[PDB]
Amino acid sequence: GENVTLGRVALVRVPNEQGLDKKGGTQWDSTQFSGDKIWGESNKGSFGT
Amino acid sequence: TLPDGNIGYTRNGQFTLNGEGTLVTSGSGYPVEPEIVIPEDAISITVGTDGEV
Repeated sequence: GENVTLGRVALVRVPNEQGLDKKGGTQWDSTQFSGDKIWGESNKGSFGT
Repeated sequence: TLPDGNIGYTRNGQFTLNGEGTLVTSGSGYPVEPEIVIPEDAISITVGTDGEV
């Protein structure tokens, strides 16, 4: 009966998503034209849920 | 805004953002006059009929 939070998922939102470079397997990486990775929580500020 | 400094005029409307959030064209990336910088706290973008972003 020990309910303990193990963490929370990280959500990343880049200013220019169109500029993300396409890796394989539906994965993207940050580049010069995509801006810097903005690390934030979910449901906070401009992030989603 | 052209790289040399002059202003170019276009009819194509496919725009996007660069790493700093300024509204640029989806081709060579020329910034749109006047500069429209989308803040990182925005959850949606709306452009009015009168051009008020």
